[PDB]
Amino acid sequence: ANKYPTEQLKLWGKAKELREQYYMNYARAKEKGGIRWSGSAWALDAIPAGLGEDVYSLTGEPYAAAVAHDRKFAKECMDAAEAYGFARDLCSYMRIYWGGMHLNKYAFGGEFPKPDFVFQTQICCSHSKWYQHVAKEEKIPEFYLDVGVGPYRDMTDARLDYVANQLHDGIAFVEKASGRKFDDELFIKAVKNEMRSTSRWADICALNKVKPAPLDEKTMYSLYVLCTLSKSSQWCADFMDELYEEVKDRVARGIAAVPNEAIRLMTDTQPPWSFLKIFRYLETYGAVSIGSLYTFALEGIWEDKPDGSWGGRTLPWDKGIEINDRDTAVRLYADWNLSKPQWQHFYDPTIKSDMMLRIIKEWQVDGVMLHLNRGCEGLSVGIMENRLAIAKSGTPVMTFEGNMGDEREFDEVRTQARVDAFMEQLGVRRQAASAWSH
Amino acid sequence: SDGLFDQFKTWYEKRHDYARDWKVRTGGQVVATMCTYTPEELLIAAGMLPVRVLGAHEPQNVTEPHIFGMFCPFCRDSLAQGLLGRFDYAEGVTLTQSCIQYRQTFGSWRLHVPTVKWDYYVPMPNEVQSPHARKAHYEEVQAFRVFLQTLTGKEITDAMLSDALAVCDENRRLLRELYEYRKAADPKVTGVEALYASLTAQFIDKREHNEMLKKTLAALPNRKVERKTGARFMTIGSENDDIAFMGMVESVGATIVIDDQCSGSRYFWNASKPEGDVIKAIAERYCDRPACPTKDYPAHTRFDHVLGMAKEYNVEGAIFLQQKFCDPHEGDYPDLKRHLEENGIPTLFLEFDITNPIGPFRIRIEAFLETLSEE
Ligand SMILES: CC(C)(COP(=O)(O)OP(=O)(O)OC[C@H]1O[C@@H](n2cnc3c(N)ncnc32)[C@H](O)[C@@H]1OP(=O)(O)O)[C@@H](O)C(=O)NCCC(=O)NCCSC(=O)c1ccccc1
Ligand code: SF4
Repeated sequence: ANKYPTEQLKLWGKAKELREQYYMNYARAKEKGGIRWSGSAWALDAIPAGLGEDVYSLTGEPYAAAVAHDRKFAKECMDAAEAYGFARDLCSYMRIYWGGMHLNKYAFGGEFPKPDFVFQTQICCSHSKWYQHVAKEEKIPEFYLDVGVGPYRDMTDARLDYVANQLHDGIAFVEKASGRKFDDELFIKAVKNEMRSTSRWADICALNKVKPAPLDEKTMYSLYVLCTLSKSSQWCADFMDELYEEVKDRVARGIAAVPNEAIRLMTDTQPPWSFLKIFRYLETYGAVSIGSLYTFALEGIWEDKPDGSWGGRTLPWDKGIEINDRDTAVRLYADWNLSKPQWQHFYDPTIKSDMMLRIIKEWQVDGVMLHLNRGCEGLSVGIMENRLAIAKSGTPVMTFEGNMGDEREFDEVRTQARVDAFMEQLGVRRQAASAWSH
Repeated sequence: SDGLFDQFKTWYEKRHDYARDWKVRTGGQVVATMCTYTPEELLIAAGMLPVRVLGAHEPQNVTEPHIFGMFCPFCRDSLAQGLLGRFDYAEGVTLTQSCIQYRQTFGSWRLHVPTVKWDYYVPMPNEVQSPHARKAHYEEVQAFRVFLQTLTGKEITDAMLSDALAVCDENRRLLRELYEYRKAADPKVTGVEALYASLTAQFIDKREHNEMLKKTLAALPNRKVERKTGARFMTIGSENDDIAFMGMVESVGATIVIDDQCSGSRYFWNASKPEGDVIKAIAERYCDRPACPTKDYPAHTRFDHVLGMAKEYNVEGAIFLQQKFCDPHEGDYPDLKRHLEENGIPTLFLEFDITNPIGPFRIRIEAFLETLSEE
């Protein structure tokens, strides 16, 4: 079947080890007097990093996704949250997280480790409600950064002021909650590391534009996750640099993630974590998923490049912009995060429609498989308008219903049959095109 | 019987006839508004009629291509009204940011309703508890004023804004005065009558609506009450605009004496503070208003507001009406329920689709009333 050379990733084991160490560090944070905090993967984690090198987060959505990979434990956690009285149609990550806190069990062993404080970003409505319940049940201080200032391309000075001024409140909050003095040098280092890691993850994804794709999306789920754990850490920034070197070498050598690659797919949001085997099934057709706006930009930070293409955002110091003081760092850090592609559709779904159409073009995509994800209001808003814009463009597109965290709303059998039908459709379209353009 | 509230009922039933005729009488534009946070003072100052989009509570099959069915019935029912052409007389559409689901109604409407000539999204801060939110919203309200001045080509002066705020504040004060009558043992205003008044405030010219509120208040001191009060209920939820459902509740042996919902109290509760910078007065009125759950963090200030209303209006039982899939109110529900019950107010939970057979709800209400009879 295999037209292309293929090779397994050399840095795979390190990617798995860094993730395991992150989770073990959170649990062991108190052995040497460290700080623990919890919040979204979208929290501005450089702020707590100004309190020391022994400040360990637990990001809520990646943790809940880890639980969702264990169907039995995920079921138990959701049953506990339901017994408390929460509606079953709330965010499945949030329900899993709540249930595991009530059960007092950590997915990586032991009791559920109590955070010292909540440090959260609010853009999805459930961002507040998730940690309001946690902070009451753990009796801990809580801080929320309201980033709801509308699309980055419409940004005003006052909108940026609102986010920057809240971040200064956040500094005061984490000092009070932890009892430590915030250090400008550690903070600036963390801002710079977050800029590095998020831009570099984008650089790696942009390498997937070539045929054959050096990475498949299932492999990428174990790589994009590191920025969702601690994007402002030195370890994450340095690993993104190492990974970029490996993927560059794969491109240089013509290496394919999928040796029989013939069809390039794009997905969208939050895949069903206990059903990633669907991607291996697609590989039997010679289909590889090259990524998604979700994989590329849940944390990756992007810009338009000199040729009009999409690439990692330029680091300020490569642009003559110095970061030498707290106030400059805070404003640039706010601006960096407000450019996040995966925040724009909370205001205007056509921004995401255009972003998806651009990915289809630049990554040379043959077909799109859209998850209508009942488990996540925040990433699903606007999904049907995105589908319509893709349908109008002429690129084949199918949908399937599911839930990234709650298997009870995902039908494996029906979804696999729809995906099979889609593979047939792509073959038919190829035959018709060949016949017309003989 | 006496028909005192008949004008509000006519305005509700014939809301679209009203707007078309308003355009004939004034020559002004009509703006479809979404979410009660819309700074209507600016629209009124620009010579426009704000009309809140609401659903029709009928079966509809037009929204499936635009909004996925995991989202609430209200956001879909609302969008359907635009797609069906029922707001074809509205040149503008505007939403002020709160719940993310409702943002889809706005986005799909501006893209697909072909009679839309202009649109505007106001990113009002969600964290009204932040010390920086009022400055941010001051600037958002000023920016919308500048947009509207540009759109109409007519300067919107501070005097024009102050007059519009005065009309809105008068409406807010008159609706609060109407609600005060609900505290009596035999309320001269039923929950359905209050609902007709507070909902029509959101799509009738406020000067005309104020005149009708003042006529209503002139009549109340001597209004003969014939019905029995029954149990004193409070209704809680997001929108709660199904008047027909509320009429059933008040037909089984109860009166809805107070509410926590955007068809009612959460829309109008507070007037602006006296203040010489009219943009600050307008922006802060909305930041200081009882908060949508989405805007209620880090503290659940809503819980104190709901319990306070329940005690001040002598509530005996609280009914949560929840739209299917409503994340902001679902997130608050278990602890708000506990807060009311721990303070002596039994509660009932009812969940709603776009349409629902009324019978099963009536049985649940009748059973709740029996529980109030006990302990
Ligand atoms: C740990 C899982 C879940 C599973 O990992 P898996 O890889 O499936 O399983 P295993 O670990 O057991 O390993 C077995 C596999 O290793 C493969 N293999 C072996 N050697 C190599 C090699 N050298 N190279 C390449 N591959 C190699 C081998 O083929 C085998 O695969 P197969 O059996 O053939 O198919 C991983 O996907 C993950 O971390 N996902 C991220 C979850 C998460 O936290 N996401 C963030 C959510 S945040 C969010 O949503 C959000 C945030 C904010 C706002 C809103 C939303
Ligand atoms: S619904 Fe989605 S975006 Fe919102 S809290 Fe859950 S995971 Fe985050």
